[PDB]
Amino acid sequence: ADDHSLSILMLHDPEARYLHKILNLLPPEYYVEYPLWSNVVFALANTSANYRPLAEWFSQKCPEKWNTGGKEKLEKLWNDASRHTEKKITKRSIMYWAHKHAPQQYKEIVEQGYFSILAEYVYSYNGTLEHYMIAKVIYAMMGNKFVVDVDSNGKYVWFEFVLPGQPMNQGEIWKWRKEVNPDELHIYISENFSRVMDRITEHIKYHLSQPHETNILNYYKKLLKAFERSKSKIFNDSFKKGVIRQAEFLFRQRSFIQTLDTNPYLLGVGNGVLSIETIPAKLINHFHEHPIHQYTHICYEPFNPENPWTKLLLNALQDIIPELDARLWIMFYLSTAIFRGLKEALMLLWLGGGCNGKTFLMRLVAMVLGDHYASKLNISLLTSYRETAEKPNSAFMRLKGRG
Amino acid sequence: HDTIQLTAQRKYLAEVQALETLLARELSVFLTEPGSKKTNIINRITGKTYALPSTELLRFYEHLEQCRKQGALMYFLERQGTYSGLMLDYDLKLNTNAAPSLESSVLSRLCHRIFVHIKNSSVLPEGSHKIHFFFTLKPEAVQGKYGFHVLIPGLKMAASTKKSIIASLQHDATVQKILHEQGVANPESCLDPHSASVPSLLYGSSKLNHRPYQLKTGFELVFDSSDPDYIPIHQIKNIESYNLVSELSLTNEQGSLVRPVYCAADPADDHSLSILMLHDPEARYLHKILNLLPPEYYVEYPLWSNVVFALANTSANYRPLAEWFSQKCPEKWNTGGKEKLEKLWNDASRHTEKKITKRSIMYWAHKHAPQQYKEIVEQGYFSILAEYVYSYNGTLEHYMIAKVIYAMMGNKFVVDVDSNGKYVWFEFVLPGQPMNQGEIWKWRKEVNPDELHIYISENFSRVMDRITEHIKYHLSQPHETNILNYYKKLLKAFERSKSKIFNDSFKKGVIRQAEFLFRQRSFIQTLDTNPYLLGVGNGVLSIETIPAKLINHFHEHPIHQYTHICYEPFNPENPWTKLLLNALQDIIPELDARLWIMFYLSTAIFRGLKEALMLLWLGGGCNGKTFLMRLVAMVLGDHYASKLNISLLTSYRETAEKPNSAFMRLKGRGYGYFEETNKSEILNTSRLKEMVNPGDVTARELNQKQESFQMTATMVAASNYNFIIDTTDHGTWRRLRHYRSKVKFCHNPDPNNSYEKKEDPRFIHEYIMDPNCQNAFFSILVYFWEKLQKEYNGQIKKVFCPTIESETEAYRKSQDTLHRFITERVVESPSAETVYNLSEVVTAYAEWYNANINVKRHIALELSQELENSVLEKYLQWSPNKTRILKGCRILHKFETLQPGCEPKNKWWEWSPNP
Amino acid sequence: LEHYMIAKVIYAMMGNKFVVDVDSNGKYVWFEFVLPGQPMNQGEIWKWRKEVNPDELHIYISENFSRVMDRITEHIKYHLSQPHETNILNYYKKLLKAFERSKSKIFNDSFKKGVIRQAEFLFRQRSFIQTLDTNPYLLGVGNGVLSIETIPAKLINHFHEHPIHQYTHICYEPFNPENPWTKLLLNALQDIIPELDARLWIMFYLSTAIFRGLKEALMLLWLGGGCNGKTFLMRLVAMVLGDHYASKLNISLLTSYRETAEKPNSAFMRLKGRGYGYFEETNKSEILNTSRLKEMVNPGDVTAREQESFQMTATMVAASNYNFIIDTTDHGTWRRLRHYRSKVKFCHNPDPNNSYEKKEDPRFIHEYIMDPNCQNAFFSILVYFWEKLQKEYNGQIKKVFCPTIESET
DNA sequence: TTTTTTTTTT
Ligand SMILES: Nc1ncnc2c1ncn2[C@@H]1O[C@H](COP(=O)(O)OP(=O)(O)NP(=O)(O)O)[C@@H](O)[C@H]1O
Ligand SMILES: Nc1ncnc2c1ncn2[C@@H]1O[C@H](COP(=O)(O)OP(=O)(O)NP(=O)(O)O)[C@@H](O)[C@H]1O
Ligand SMILES: Nc1ncnc2c1ncn2[C@@H]1O[C@H](COP(=O)(O)OP(=O)(O)NP(=O)(O)O)[C@@H](O)[C@H]1O
Ligand SMILES: [Mg+2]
Repeated sequence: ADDHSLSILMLHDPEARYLHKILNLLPPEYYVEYPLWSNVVFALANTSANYRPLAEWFSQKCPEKWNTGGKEKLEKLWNDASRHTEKKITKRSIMYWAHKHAPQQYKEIVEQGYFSILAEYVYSYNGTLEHYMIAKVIYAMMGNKFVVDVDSNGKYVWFEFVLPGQPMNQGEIWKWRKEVNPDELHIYISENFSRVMDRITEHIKYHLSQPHETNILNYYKKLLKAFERSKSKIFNDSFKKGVIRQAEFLFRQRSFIQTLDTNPYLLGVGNGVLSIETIPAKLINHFHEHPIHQYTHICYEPFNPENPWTKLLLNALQDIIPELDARLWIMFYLSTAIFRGLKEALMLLWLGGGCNGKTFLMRLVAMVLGDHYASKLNISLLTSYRETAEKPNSAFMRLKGRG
Repeated sequence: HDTIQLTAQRKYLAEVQALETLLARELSVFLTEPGSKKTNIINRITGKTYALPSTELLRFYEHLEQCRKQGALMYFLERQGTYSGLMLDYDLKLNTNAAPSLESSVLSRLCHRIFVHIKNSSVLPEGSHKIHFFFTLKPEAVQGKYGFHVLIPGLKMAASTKKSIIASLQHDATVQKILHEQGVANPESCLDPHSASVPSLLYGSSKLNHRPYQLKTGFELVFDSSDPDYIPIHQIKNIESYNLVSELSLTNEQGSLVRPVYCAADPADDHSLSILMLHDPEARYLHKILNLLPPEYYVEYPLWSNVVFALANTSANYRPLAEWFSQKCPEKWNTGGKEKLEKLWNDASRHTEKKITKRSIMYWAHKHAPQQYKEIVEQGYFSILAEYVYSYNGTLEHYMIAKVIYAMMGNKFVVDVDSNGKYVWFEFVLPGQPMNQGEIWKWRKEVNPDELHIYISENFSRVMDRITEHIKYHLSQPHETNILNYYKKLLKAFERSKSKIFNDSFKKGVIRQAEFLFRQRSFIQTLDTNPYLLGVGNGVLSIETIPAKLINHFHEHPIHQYTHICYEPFNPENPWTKLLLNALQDIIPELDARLWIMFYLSTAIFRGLKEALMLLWLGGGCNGKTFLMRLVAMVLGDHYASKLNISLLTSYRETAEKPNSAFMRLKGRGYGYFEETNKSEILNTSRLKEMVNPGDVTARELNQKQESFQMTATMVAASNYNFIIDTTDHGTWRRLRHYRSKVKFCHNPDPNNSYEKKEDPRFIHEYIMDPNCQNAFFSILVYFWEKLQKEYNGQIKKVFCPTIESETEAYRKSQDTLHRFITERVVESPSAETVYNLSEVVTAYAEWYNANINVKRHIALELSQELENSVLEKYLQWSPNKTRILKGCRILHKFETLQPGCEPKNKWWEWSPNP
Repeated sequence: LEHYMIAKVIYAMMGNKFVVDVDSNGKYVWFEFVLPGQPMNQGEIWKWRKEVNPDELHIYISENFSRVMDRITEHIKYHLSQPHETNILNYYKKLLKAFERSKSKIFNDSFKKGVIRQAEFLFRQRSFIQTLDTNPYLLGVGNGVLSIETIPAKLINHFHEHPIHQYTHICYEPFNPENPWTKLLLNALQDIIPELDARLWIMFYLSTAIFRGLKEALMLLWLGGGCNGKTFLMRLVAMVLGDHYASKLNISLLTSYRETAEKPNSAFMRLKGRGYGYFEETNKSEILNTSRLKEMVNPGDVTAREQESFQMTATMVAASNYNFIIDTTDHGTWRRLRHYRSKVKFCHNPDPNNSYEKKEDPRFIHEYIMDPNCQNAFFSILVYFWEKLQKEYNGQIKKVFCPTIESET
């Protein structure tokens, strides 16, 4: 049975079966090249601890590499997956890669999965659908696009990953935006989920047309009547509200809010997210699993001295600060505003007679960092005595999360 | 399993309901308590005992026969008194599975020999009489074992004669051979010796979880005084039409055909456990569960004591279960176990330190035997849902589902009312489930029990499916048309009510009703009260004993707060441990000062009362002040440690009403520190003595009312300037300690200065965020706490440290003028006693202050009260006139010249274990 | 069946165990009398507990009323099986069908909520809250209720109808002079006060802390001569009386000048309905204010709040190391003050040559004041002293003869 | 809703 452990996992975990169907769609480079294979192994390990048979089967797609140290490679990669706390990818990346490399096969496979789940639920309860059933199907449909977690107020808060094309505010692409009410989920329950019910109706009508025993035909007719009665409830406001309220328990992800925007080396920009972990800095215009919510409206571009605006800004900086060493130190100090982590205990005091460009540069830095990362501070916060004992102080609260 | 059959029959059989109504309403006039002599009929299904006269006995027989006519199952035993009919019970063991037919010829031969025995062993009434015989046979042979009964209602005998006949029959070779030739392989022991006096089963009744016997045929024996030799036996016919309940009753007096032959005449402890089982389903479930435990739990004293304590804590009346469990080993029980059980039960009624309940027993049973535990508990779930399904015709409601859910997961969720008056759910986080980092093996707070929401729709649906399968199976069984119609209606109603568990409002109602069942009084009150238990990232750490133990298994300690730091045993060879020890060596040069500081900071682990000391740090900057204190706060976490605002210690408090959440940040904190102060800072002495003392303080929290809590935090303060303490109170100064920095970290240190060191940014930028260094420092703190406990009995006041005491004395002397006077002029000279009055000493102080410090107009009473505020209380006795007099000291009054009268070698953390 | 019928039957079944009344906020509040053998907090037995939601009533609706429902069903089935005319049989069949339709509603959350909401009118008892804990001769304890209205004091361990809600966790026991904790406390108390007449006067004054009504209101100026370690006995009195009956007060209340016409004062809201109040640990040698004494020492309703007014019932003790300054000649103030100076200290490293310095023992403060046995022994001592005062001097502390107190005052 | 905030006090 050790050789059949993959099938043992298949019979017990529907998600493992769905992944196995999905993994066959990946092009050959994802098991031939070491980086892609390692990424797939890491994603499988992070998704579930018992998904090792799937990784072993996938690594056997190239037996020559598997025999030449692949087994030990798989073993130490599996160990590092528990060891490595930085390689945070899951089944979402695998699904995205499969969808990118084969849209039609991925679409038909996942639609077959949806239909199987809904058909099982319909048959089990004679077509009387309820909130939890549609909640389960909707979680199957979008388990990797919405995440809900309990905030500090004890209120469930919905988050959505923004993809290109969908309506959005400017600059919130490739990030987890916060939804007061899951609008897209409400639209999806009535628009897209209704077509699966059409497939169920087609299946029932096809079985009715099929010649069967009179008892079987009567049972199918009663099932069709019940399903038609229960079909229109997905357009009801109260029913959808109950469905989404029940779906909050399935979309729940523990410690999602705790890890949101905690990495100081990742900076959200207008055209994606900017990673300054290693030089040169890289812009992420593609799918990623970094939990980043806050952002600035500025679109990042590589530094170019020949840009007319760059020339104008450099000339202005030269005009404002004559001395070269002073100019370099000021630019170095202001550049640390990009990083949101612990840094040197320094403060800069700038004195001037007036009308000498002080507020221009200081405010330009805050304008380019945006409100989520930069803020003006009240002078009374620095030259006045502290409030007595305990009183609320929103001026001091502005200091949280800002660089 | 008989419970399901009993409930079903009481539902769909109207005759069973009529019989029960008779037994509870009309025959209720003849109730008898157990053990009464009047008892003649017993219903052991309910355990009740009865005494019915002849007419009421006939009525009862009629109603059972009507119930027997419909194939109902019951268990009624007639109490055979001193004089009743003879009974013979045989349990047959066979060579093969072939059933011995017990042919009427063989039965006739056996009856002939039995009559020979009874006639030769007892006297018979004169004349001619007829004796009726009947034979009930077992339905099947199991593993070659069989049985049959020979009941003789007509032969009214005494117990002694019946027992003698049974013994003779057992020892008779003729009857043994007769049985052997039919197929009985154990004729010598088939007949039960106690058959004379055991209660007789009324026909149609069957033993608990046993199938009823089948009546094969009846025989009648005719004997005459004038013809005592020939023994004719006639087979009884028309046996299907008689009221067999009456005709097979041994004690019956008014039988239709049975006529009495007036021939010769001559413990509650076991019932208590059955009574407890019947009156409490949980006791029955525990009795089923306790059998799964391995023999160690009743042989070894610790495990047996733990089981006894858990049973006693679960319920006060669960003693019979403990007594039965202890009887698993007769040798150990007989050799003093009774007295041990008495003492342990008394202690459980007394003690309150071993807090274990049925949760631990369930966990042990699941660990040792998972499949059997699962089967038993799932059978319990199905049984519990069965009564609710049957009694209300499938219309399930919120309260029914809440009861089943509590029975299913009662040992994992607890709900209690907080201060706000709102019900708050708690869950015990077992491994292998989604959970935040470090909250494993602890009670976590949930706004909404989403796990219960998932559980209702995912696991309870399986019990629903089992109920549906049971209903379908009963439908497929051949039954009366009325029974089939009733089951069809029940199935329709249940199917209508089956999908309610997926509805949002229904689940909300079920959980709202379940809050009443899961409620546990005083759970929040006892939460996190124990100071010797500290929650950690990989379990819970127990510092109750030396060495400390890490609990990675099931426990019932009510612990909620925790720190994310994972505990590991102290190891000096760990690179992070070496790095931290070298950093400590660098931060504090003096060995005794370093030891005292580490011992003081080790007390931050303990969240109880302590020696009421506060540490004051002095340093110019860049000397590790923030690093060490913040490292302690980081390793202790937010729940146990917090930075404090300095205004909370240097200002007049807000009105009690005014919440003051900053003050509420001191609740439950083992450590608190203020990292920032002003150049010119006067600490408020009233605040200081209010916060360092072991005692109660009160303040309000946001969305809560007035509340008082003990003050149990280790207080540390750091600044660039000396604090100002405007008092000479000896009680205030004994609470304070002061230390001044020596080593300074800088980018370019002077090699000629041992107090200048090269700084390393990593200490505060990286070596305070790596979890490895955090947990190494936590291990160091635990080791130092253990060292303090084992060397100074936990009293920080007895730690020898010349540097700290000298610097504190200097700090006090720099502000306390009268302390300067006493230290420099008032010498404790036993050779210069020179008893002084308090006014003389006050004059001396005035002269000294005017001449040496500053000219000032003094007040005698104030000065006297202030030298009552000093160390002079050691000598200030009472004069015969009750005036304060100084004794045993010499005063240097005015300008008087004064008159007479270790380095660590290799491991500084293991320095001097011998002092 | 509808909500009001089940509410009526539930009142008939449990009308003598639950009482509901409207509080000052306009909300109906349920109260339950706690009998032995039911889940409860430690010490709430034989008293009324405040219930935000009647959990026990909710359980009782679905757990015990179902038996009455079953009796009704049995009656209906018995009549149905009885030989009757076809019309009566049809009527009983219809009645049984309707009852079975209505039988399962008692397990519904909304139905039970409506039943309890309708029951709030039947269980209503006017002016029940206003009479709670008004009797000063009844004191709620951990093992029942203590009554001091008669000599000797009597403990109640059976059913009673006194409206008592508040209590102290101290369990009452008869004063046994040979008990180890009683002996230890008696020896320490003898050590604290050397003078016998002063000791008896102090204990008789302190025993009045149990009684929660009006009394002579004489302030005691206990000057802790020698820095005795005053916290022990004074905090022990408040510990045995508990927070519901004893209050900690700040010395700033007596030294600060009278407030402005609108400024809120934090002390009087925590002072109401108490039997004991204490001031401790002076170090600034604060000057006391005469209007602040008049604000409380004279019997009558106090007016400053945070406006609200009420009567004064707390037994007051002022503990000082360094003498207060009373800047008045008013005989009306001096006649209400009493002064005593101690002569003994218990501290670390005392001189063996004098009895007035004794070896300290930190375990006293660290465990013994937290030890329940010490607390209940001290409570028994207080009860005995109150009984002795009542039976000897009729409870008036004015007429207690004590030369030491008079001379030192 | 209901509380906290604000108001009010320092
Ligand atoms: N590089 C530059 N060349 C020319 N004009 C400039 C330049 N930078 C800023 N200015 C202008 O100089 C003026 C002063 O700028 P501003 O930053 O507002 O002054 P400031 O130094 O902060 N003075 P003040 O706040 O009044 O004490 C504005 O009109 C700017 O547009
Ligand atoms: N053991 C050490 N070895 C080397 N460098 C250290 C060590 N401990 C601390 N540091 C350095 O000390 C510097 C300042 O320490 P820090 O504790 O933040 O200053 P501080 O003494 O609190 N001064 P201040 O902030 O003014 O209160 C850090 O940036 C580290 O580089
Ligand atoms: N009767 C006694 N016998 C022996 N030791 C005692 C006695 N009474 C008190 N002590 C000890 O004397 C010390 C005084 O404790 P405490 O009552 O807190 O003093 P204090 O000066 O009133 N304190 P505080 O108001 O907090 O500054 C403690 O160590 C007590 O344990
Ligand atoms: Mg610092």
